[PDB]
Order: sequence, then structure tokens, then C-alpha cells
Amino acid sequence: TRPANHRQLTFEEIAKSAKITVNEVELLVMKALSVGLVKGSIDEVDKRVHMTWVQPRVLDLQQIKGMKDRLEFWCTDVKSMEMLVEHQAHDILT
Amino acid sequence: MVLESTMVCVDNSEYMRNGDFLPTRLQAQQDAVNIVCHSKTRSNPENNVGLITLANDCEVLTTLTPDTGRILSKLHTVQPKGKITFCTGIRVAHLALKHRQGKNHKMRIIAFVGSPVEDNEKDLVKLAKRLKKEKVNVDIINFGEEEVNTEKLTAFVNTLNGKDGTGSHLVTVPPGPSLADALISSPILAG
Amino acid sequence: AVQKVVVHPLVLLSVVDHFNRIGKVGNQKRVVGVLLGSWQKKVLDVSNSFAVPFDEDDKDDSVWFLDHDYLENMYGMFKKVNARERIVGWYHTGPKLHKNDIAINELMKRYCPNSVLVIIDVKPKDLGLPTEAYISVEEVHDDGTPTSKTFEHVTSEIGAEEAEEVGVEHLLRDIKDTTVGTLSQRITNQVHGLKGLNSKLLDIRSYLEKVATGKLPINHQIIYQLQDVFNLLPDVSLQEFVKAFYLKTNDQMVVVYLASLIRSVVALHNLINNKIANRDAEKKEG
Amino acid sequence: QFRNKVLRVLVKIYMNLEKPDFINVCQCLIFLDDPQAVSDILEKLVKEDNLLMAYQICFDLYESASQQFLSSVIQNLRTDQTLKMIKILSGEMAIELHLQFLIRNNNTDLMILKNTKDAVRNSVCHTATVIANSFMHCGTTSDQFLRDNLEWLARATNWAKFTATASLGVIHKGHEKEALQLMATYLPKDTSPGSAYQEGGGLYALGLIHANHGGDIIDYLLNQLKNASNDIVRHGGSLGLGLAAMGTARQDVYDLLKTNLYQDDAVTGEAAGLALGLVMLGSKNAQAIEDMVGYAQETQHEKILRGLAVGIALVMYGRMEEADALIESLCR
Amino acid sequence: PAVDTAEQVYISSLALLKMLKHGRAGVPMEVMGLMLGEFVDDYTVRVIDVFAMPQSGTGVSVEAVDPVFQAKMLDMLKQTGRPEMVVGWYHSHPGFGCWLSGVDINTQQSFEALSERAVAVVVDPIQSVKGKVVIDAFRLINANHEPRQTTSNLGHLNKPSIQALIHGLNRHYYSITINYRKNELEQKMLLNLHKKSWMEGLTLQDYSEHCKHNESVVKEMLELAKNYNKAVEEEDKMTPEQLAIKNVGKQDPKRHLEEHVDVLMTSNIVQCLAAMLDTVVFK
Ligand SMILES: [Zn+2]
Repeated sequence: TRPANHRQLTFEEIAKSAKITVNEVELLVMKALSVGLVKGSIDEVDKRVHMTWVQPRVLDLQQIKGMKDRLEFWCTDVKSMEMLVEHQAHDILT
Repeated sequence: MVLESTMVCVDNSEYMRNGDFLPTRLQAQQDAVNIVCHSKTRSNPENNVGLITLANDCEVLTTLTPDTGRILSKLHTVQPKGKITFCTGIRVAHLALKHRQGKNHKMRIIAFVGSPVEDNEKDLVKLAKRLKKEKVNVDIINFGEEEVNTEKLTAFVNTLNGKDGTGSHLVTVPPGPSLADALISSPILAG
Repeated sequence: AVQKVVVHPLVLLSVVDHFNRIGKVGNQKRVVGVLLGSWQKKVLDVSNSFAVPFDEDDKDDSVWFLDHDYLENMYGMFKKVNARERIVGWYHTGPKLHKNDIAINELMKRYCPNSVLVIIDVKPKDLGLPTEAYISVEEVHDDGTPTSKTFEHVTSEIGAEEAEEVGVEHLLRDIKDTTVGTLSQRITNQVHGLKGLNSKLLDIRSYLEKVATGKLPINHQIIYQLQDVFNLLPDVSLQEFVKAFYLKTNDQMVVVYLASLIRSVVALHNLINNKIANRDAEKKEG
Repeated sequence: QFRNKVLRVLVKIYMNLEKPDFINVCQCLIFLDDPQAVSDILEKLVKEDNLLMAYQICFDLYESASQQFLSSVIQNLRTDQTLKMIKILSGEMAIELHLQFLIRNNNTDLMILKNTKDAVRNSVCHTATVIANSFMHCGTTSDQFLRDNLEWLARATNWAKFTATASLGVIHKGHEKEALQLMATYLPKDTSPGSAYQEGGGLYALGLIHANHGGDIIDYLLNQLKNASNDIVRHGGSLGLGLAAMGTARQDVYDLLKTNLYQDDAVTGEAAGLALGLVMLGSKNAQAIEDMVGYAQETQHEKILRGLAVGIALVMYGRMEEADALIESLCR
Repeated sequence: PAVDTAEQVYISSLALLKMLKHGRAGVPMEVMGLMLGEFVDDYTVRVIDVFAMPQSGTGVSVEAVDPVFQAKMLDMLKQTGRPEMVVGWYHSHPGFGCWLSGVDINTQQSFEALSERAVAVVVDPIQSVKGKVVIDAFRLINANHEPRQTTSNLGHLNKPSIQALIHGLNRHYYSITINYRKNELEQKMLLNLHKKSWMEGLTLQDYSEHCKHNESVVKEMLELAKNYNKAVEEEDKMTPEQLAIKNVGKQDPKRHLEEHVDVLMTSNIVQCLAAMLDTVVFK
């Protein structure tokens, strides 16, 4: 659920969501990592977990359309840069 | 004397287990295609004959080859299994004898239907008209006697040779335990 | 398992010739044939090929015919002419995989157990290599359950011997532009790479549009791979990444600046020499 | 566009004068491509007693105006002086006068040709010296060199004989008074029969004699080409017919040449393409361009391709910026 | 009755590559094969394909061992869509240039007797280099006059080689121009051969290795600059002739500095531009 740019959960949040005390959060996250559900690290000093990859899941058509929109943005950026390079270097590449 | 590229469509279906027609319909049909291949070779030394099975979907065993030893040898290990797909088999045979070695040769298909055909009348007549346009003759043997009648086959042959074409044939053999080679006399001589 | 397939230019040009001749004959869309070659410990090498009679019904994906007797005869003759080449796979010019390809591959596996399919697009409306290599593999699912025979991609590249390279370079007097410098390093990449990436993303977008509207059903594996891609997309606003990027850019520009200074000094040297020569020549002529 | 406007203003200024400069006005009108004005001016001059103006103007028009421009001025006039003027625009008088001038002033040194003939040692130089003689005597009606060196000319064979026969037409440039019998005498019937090269050269020579000025020769060559059987004869006839009909978009000639082209023969095809270009010269006929370019892209004969390559450029003659699309496509 | 000099032999890309590959494979011998094609007009002899045949011989001669193979190959190619029949033969002369010997002339005589316009093609593999391929087409002259008629300049554009002239060119045989007409698909495939994958273009280059290479080249440029300073002090105490031989067996600091500058500029500019392009494209 968390967006890719933050994707940095905290011990209290995990405890509240999973109905377990803050102490067991580390063991829960380590079990997840060991099994292979999520990938990341644990920073006890700052009391945070940096999740970098969660297992793929089945998505509905609304989420597929969201992925399509994101692809549209990505393709627009690619085309913009291609046009920039072509226009600026037309002199050397004709 | 007439050049002819004749592809044989043999039926290795599960109804060939039946022993009604001599020592198993498989062996009866083996002898039948033996006599037919020998007859074609004797009729013309340059004549070329091949082999196709009408198993679950289809299988081409020996494309047009002037010799018959390879065809007969491959005929062994034709153990029966599966259903019969008449339309697909005949289409594959049509393609194979469209890709002939010699284009002056004529085109023929000898089919051994020893099992019911599940193709409707409309598809079979459509195939008949297509083959008539492409100038193919289809000699059909109503082997097996699973219906021993115009089991959507007389319509096929009549559509083929319509308007006094007298090119195709339909020899229907009774379950009489008489060698299928002994029974066949129309296509071999009076073709 | 194949790690790479090397397709020599003669194979490609022979495929083109086969396609052209069958097309001149008429009434055909795809061409098929055999790929003779050799093995180099998981690095294939396709060196030669020969045509094979082949026909198919444009409606039924189950009425197709391949003359394996002719295949065997021509393979015997090719072996008699060059022993070191043995059947390795089959090729077809169809723009994309057809549904009869697994059946044809099963037929050819009786001549080469590790048969490799190579699709050669003789009319490439794209920007990339013309060869795509596939190997038949059994796929075991978790919900798709029945294990089907699917085609798995294998890296394909074009290599050449010395004679083939010489011949291709001689024939390449159509449009020759080497310019190995920054010009080629800007055209062969950058522009080409961005265009190809846009093409692939457009293909993904078209498939996603079809899925969302409802023309095609959902493929959980494709959706999972797309999730992985979008996860891999990096973030370029991180302070650490920005700082590292600036550091490396500064180093590269240091080297560039030193090179430009060397260039300027050399240019000045040339100007001084030229002026000396011209002044001396004028003095001597006077 | 601005040049045309300025030329129109100049024409108006010429008109509004005590003694208008009708000659310069006709030049500017040729530039503007307005045969109506020149026809009107000629009509006014005849209505007056300025036959000298009329004759000089018509001479200048024939000498420096296009055939379509001349034809319109000959159709506007039509719909004793008028017959005389039209005979000037039709070009008969000018051709005859030039022929007379060249016949009378015919200073040419035959010693140089004799030296070249003696030095000749191969077929290439033989055909070269035949061509050089034709160039030297173009329009002079004289064939003394060929007449005296008859046994030396017989060495030429094949296309050398073709060129040798066409040299006669080159020499007799404009000698249209009696060309049919003049060529028949050189190419006698039932005399050494079986020289397709000679017959084709004769047709080519008639075309060269009547170059840019056809008439009955167009129809004669059309019939001869239709009845032709040998490829050499067809090639010579195509070249001659193209030269005769040069500039006149005659659909019958175009269709006959197109059929000869589609016959798909190299020797016939080259001449057919060149003749199509010559016939539909200047005109931007989309049909002609389409047919020629399509056949160039469809044929498998480099000779036909060469002929059509010249023909297309001839077709697009004159048109400055109307040729951009074709130029770009052909270059690509 | 002419045989003109504007006649050309059209060799397909496939035929040329097959010929060169077989010839190079048989480097010491004169390996040989047949050419299939059509006789289009009197100004074209189209060669569309060639196939080698079973042959055996020494470094002084090569001969075919079976004709059954040739017949069967012709039939089995016709069956797959190549009805073209033999129009000549090709064999390789490894390093002797292009010409025909006595045995070659006898073979060409047999081929001429069969078909009037049959041609022989000699391809020399080892003398061929990347840009150019040494290949020529030949036909014989009877015991007569001039062998051919010239109706154009196309024939006289090749300047026959001294070796061919010594070995009998224009006396026992004459050459025919070779042309390489191609179709659209052949052109496109030849152009596409060298095209690389798109990802290779955007792929970056290990920064450790890149920095190491930059460091190495700059360190080299330092010594080159020392030597350049030393060399600049010369070129005034040097004879106008002595300058040319001054750079024989001795390094040229100016040239090496220019080369290093070019390589460094290309590498660094490409890397920076690729880095920026990726920075934008990938989020
Ligand atoms: Zn030799």
C-alpha cells in the first residue's frame, strides 16, 4: 500500500497494524525476510524498516488501468528525451 | 500409363481392433493398401504413392516416393489408437500432393474409412467443392462397415464427380470375411 | 540449456532468398526450413540452411505439412558436401510465433533433440536485430496447472567468419557511414536505444489497454513482472544519489577539460607553424 | 509571379507609345505564356498595312516560342495573308530557308575525314568517323564521303550499320521536301533483303530529318511501327516516332509506345521509354509519370531502366518547382 | 551474332558469399562449383545461387567426383522453388589473381558447347580484403576480327590487370563486367546485420573501470606532454629533409596526444550523456 518513494515503515506503525508489541516487530520482519515475502533491512537505532520489494500480487482492472497510466507517463518522458537528443544533435547525425 | 500422385489415407483408429474383417481390420487394410500400391506402381513405373494416417489429428508417414518398400515397411507399427479426423486428414493429403515432385502428374487420394466420420454434411460438401476446383480425385473405401452405407460419403463422392465427372469412386465392402484386396476391383482397373 | 545463438549472415541471406523465391511462386505467407550448424559448449553457431517444402491452411492451425523425406535427403547431401555441419534447428520467416510452431518443433526434435527455432523477419518494421531465438521447454505452473510446452527466449546475435565479413563489407556499398566517433556513439545508441525502449513500452501499453477493456484475459504472470519492473524503476531525488552523480560528473568534466586544453595547445602550435611557413615562403618569393 | 507582373507592366508601357515595340511585347508575351495577346496583335497588324511587322513577329515567335504556344496562335488565327503567316508559324518557311543556307554555305574539308578514315583501325573508330561525318554534314544534304567510300562503309555490321543508316537522316536535317523516296532509294526494297538494322536506321533517319516537325511522317511512322516485327525495327521506329512527335502529347503515339514498352524487351524498351519521354515532354502528365515510374520499378532490364531514366527527366522538362515530389522520390 | 561488351553478369549477395566462403575454406586448392541462373536478354546473365559439389584433388588440380549429386541437387532445388539451371561454373584461384588456365579453358569449352553463353567466375579469397573482393567473369574467343561489338563505353571501364593479360586475357578469353543488383529485402537485411540490441545502447559502463581508464590515459598524457615539450624545442634545428625521417623509429608525442584526447573526449561525453538520459528515462 505504501508508495514506492516512502516505503519506510516504522516500528510503532507495524505494531499498531499487526496488533503486536514493538519488541516482536523485529522478529516478525526477520521471519518475513527469511521466508522471502519482503526484501529490505532493519534499523533498530532509528526504529524503522526499509522495504525495497514486496511479493507480486493479483491486481484488478482498476489497478491495471493505473499501471497503464503510469506507463503512459513513462513513454511520454522517453519520447520527450528522444526528440530532445535528435533535435539537438541533428547536425552530427542527419 | 497415366501419371498419378496418389496419397493413401489409412485409418489407425480404435475401431480397427475389430476382427470382423479377416484377421483384424488393421491387417486387412494392410493387405488392401499393399495391393493398391503395387497396382499403381505396375500401372506406371514413374507413378509415386505416399502414406498418411487418420489418427487423433493426422500424421504423414511417407511423402510421394516411387518405391513401395519404404511405404510398406512404415506400415508396420501402425498400432491403432484414437479417433478419425477425415476432414483434417484429407486436407493434409491435399497439401502434400499439391507439393508434388512432378507437376505433370495427376492428383489422387485413396482413403480407407474404417470408422464413423464425425464431420457434418456441410463441411464435407465444402471440402468436396474445394477439391473439385483444385482437380483432385478421391477414391473412398467404406471399410470397417461401422456404417457400411452413404455415411456422408456418397454425398462427398457424388459432389466430387458431379456432372458425369466419373473421376471419384466409393467402393462399399460388406462385413463378409473376404480379403479387402479380393473385394476391390473398381478403382484398381476401371478407374 | 543454450546460452547464446550465433547466426551467420549467409543463413539470413539464404532465408531471404527462400522467401523471395517462394513468394514469386505465389500463394504463401511464411517460409520454413532447416538450420545446419555446430555446438561450442553452450554457444550455438548456425552456419548454413536449406529450404524445405511447407504448407499450411490459413484458417486451421492443425493442417500443416512438412516434407521430412525431403528434409532427410537434402540433409544427407549437405552432409556429403560438408560433414562438420549437423542439423541444429529450424527457421521460419513468420513475423511472430504461430500456433503450429510447437508441433513443427516436435517434428524436428526427432532430428535434433535440442532444436532451436530462429525467426527471421525479412520485412522488419522496427529498430533492432532481425533474429529471435526460441527453445522449447516444459512449463510447470501453480494455478495454470496442466504443464504445457512453451517456447523460451534465448539470446541471439550475428557473427561472421573472415570470408563472410569480407563479402558483407564489399556488398555494403549501399549506405556506408562508419564514423566510429561520437557521431556513431550517438546514433547507434542513445537514439536507437530510446526508440526501442519506446517501442517495447508501447507494446506493453497496448496489451494493458486490451486487458483493461476486456479483449484479452488477465495474465497474473505478466502483471507480476510489470509490478517487478515498476518496483525496479529507481529514485533519482535521493540526496546520496545526487551527490554521487555530481561527484562523478565533476571527475569526467575534469578529464574533458584537460583534453580540450591539450587540443587547444596543439591547434596553437599548428597555427604558429603555418604562419612561419607562409612568412618564409613569402620572403623567399620576394 | 513578380516577374510576370513586371513583364505585364512592361507590355502595357510598350503598348502606350507612339510606335509600340511589338517585337519586345511579343517576347514578353512568350514569357507570360499568353498566346491570346499575340494572336490579337497579329490580327490588328493585318487589319492595318503592317505585313512586315506581322512577318517579323511570326518569325521571332517560331524561333523562340514553344510548340504549344505556336499551335494556339495558329488555332486562334484560324478561328491570303493569314495563310502566309500561318505557314511562317508552322515553320515550313524557316526550315526551308535554313536548309537553303546550309546547302549554299557548305565549306567543309574532306581531307580531314580522309585522314581519319585512313587512321581508322577498328569498329569503334569506324562508327566514330561515320558519326563525325554526319555531324560535319548535318543539314548540308551532301553525302560525298559515304558515296565515294562505299566499300569502306560496308565493313560496319549490326548497330554500326544502324548508326550508318541514321547518319543519312542526320545529314538531311530539314530536307522534308521528299524524304520518303529519299530514304527508300538508300534503303532499296528487294535489294539485299534481310537487314533489320538498316530498316530501323531508316526509320530513325526519317525521324531525325523531321525532328520537332512531324505531320504526315508521324502517321507514317505510326503505321510502320504498328506493322513492325523485328525488335531492331521496333527500336528504330520508336526513336524516330519520338523525335517526330517531340512535344506533342499525342495519345495515339503515347499508347503505341506504351504497348511497345510493355512488350518487355530490352532493345525495344530503351527506345520506347526515351520516345515516351520525348512525346510527353514538358507536360506534367500524372498518367505518364505513374506508368513510367511503375514500369521502372517493375522491370528487370537495365537497358529499359536507362531509357526510362532519360524519359522521366524529359517528361518533367521546364517545370521548375512542380517537379519537387518526383525529384525527391527518385533521389530516395 | 554480336555478343556486346555492355553485357553484365549479375551476382546475388548469396552467390557471392557462398563462393567466397567455399574458396577460403579450400585455400590451397581450386575448389569449384556450379552457378544457377537465367539468361535474360543478350545483355544480362543473372546468377542467383551457387552450390558446391563433391570434389577431390591436389594443390595442382581439382576434379568433381560424382555427377549424380549435381543432377539430384538440381532436381531437389527445383522441387523447393529454384527452377533455374546451370549457367556457368566458379572456382577459386588462391593468390594468383583472376584468370583461366588451360584446364579451366577446357572446362569452359565444354560448358560453352552445352550452352552458348555460359560463363566462368574466378574468385580469389586471400587477395580479397574487407572493402573489395577480387572476382571476374570470363568467356572464350573462337579461333578467329574482334570478339565483341562495342555499342557503349560500359565494357572499357576496368583496365585489365597485368597478370590476367600475361595469362591470356583478351587473347584466349574476354572479361564481363560484374554487377551486384539487389532487392529491397536483401538491402534491408545487409543493413540490419550490424545493428545491435537497443539495451546495449543505453547500458552504462562500470564506473570503477571507467575511472581507471581515465586515470591511466591521463598518466600517459603526462609523459607525452614532457616529450612534446622536448620535441617543440626541436623543429628549428632541423633540416627541411631531416624532419620527415626524424619520426622514424621514434614516438610522436603530438600524434599520441591527439589520439588520447579524442578517445578521452568520446568516452567521457558518451558516458555523461548516457547517465543523464537514463536519469530522466528511468523515473
Ligand atoms: Zn583455374
